Amino acid sequence: GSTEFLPGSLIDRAEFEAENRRVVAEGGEPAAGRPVLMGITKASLATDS
Repeated sequence: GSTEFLPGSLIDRAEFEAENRRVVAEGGEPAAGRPVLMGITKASLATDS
């Protein structure tokens, strides 16, 4: 919706919650998420650096 998140991506929980909370004001379209499980190789290849 208004969360500029590509559907089907993987997003860190803290950032997702922060963005949804910032968008709840002056808006009405929070994004929806579902918990996911990742391995120790694809979880360490998805780092920010």
